[PDB]
Amino acid sequence: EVQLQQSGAELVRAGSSVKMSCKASGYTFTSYGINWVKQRPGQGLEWIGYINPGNGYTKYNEKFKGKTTLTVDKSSSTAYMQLRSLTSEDSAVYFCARSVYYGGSYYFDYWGQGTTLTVSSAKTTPPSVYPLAPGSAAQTNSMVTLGCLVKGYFPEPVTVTWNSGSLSSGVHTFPAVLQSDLYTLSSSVTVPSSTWPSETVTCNVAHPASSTKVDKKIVPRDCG
Amino acid sequence: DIQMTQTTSSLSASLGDRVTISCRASQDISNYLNWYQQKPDGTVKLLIYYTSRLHSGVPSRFSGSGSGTDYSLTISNLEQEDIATYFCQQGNTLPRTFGGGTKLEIKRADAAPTVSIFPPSSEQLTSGGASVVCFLNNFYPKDINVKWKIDGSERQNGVLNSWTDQDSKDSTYSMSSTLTLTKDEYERHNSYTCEATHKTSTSPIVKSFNRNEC
Repeated sequence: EVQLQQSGAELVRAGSSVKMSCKASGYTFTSYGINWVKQRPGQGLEWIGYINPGNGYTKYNEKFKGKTTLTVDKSSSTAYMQLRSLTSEDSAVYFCARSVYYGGSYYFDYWGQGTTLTVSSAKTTPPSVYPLAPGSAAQTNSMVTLGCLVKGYFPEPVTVTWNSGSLSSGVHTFPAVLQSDLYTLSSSVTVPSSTWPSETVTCNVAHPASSTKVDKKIVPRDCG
Repeated sequence: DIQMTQTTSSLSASLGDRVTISCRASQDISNYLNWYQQKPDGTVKLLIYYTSRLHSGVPSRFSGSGSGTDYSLTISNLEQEDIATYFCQQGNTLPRTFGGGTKLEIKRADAAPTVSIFPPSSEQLTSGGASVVCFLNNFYPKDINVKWKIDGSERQNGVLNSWTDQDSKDSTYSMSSTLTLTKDEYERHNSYTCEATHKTSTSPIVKSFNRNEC
């Protein structure tokens, strides 16, 4: 079975370089080219270039030729892509894919899982977990929505639950966004007005990279 | 170089429908067109190459056609596992180029968002920051505009938005909007407003609070 295992996620400071891997198995490495594809949330897919592992021949997209270098290791059936002079524009998911010939054309028949690159000077940082209660002036209804703001953490991921899983319905945990080199996300939970604040409601956010496990309680605000 | 355009970046369809995803090339690519399927988990799979040839292991309900500049991917009797993003790609000239992609979604009845606004937390304020949060939950379709106002006039700096994927159970979408300020700036103003505009009504849904009423 053809397979392409790519290297793990990367966190690198701008202006530095990075070299990610793409190990091939289940086929003759030297008999097929290796292409590299870049994906950023809001563009689609870009073809960086390809390499012929047999002879090491490389063809680059002129957009990426200046900062990109493709190489292979025929002894381990592994292709490498080096990115130099990194900027935030190079934060993306990078795929490798095998190309096959047909009717003079080439097409990508097997892809790797993708390698995430995040260009940032940030270091591992636990989130600040802020409780979101309704405004004191607010008059709630039969259903009351409660929130929890998870702000200033690095890197992904974070795990958020409510009452340690005992509140499953009406939960919306949103994807993270990037502020100044740091991540922020939020989460909502909706419960009957008979449940809160007569009972406790707690968001539990876990951040494995920092070994953090924060439980934050949602209490009614103080008036005035 | 050759530009590949997919005029529809989001496409609605029901299970069992006949879905057609289009793709236009900036010049004749001589049937050198391939189709790829990317799932939400990021994984990518080849479906069709050279316009119409089915890649091994791909169900027969995936069909491809086209010539010259216009091509299309047709998926008969759509199934749940077919809900994904589809990219076309020309292999006629270098550099290889992809289309922007087309993410399918499940049709359902329109639903207005439920809007909730939240002032900054006491904890955060003692840190010198102030974030105002607004949830817009369980709405369909996914197009929606959120607008923030401070003391009655629109604000856009510091606003960061986040959208969920279509819910797997009720097929609705949800959105979070957060307006971040300094403690000092937040305390110089009074009314903070979250306005949601959605096709379910001509009038926005307005949620707001006043600092002087806290």
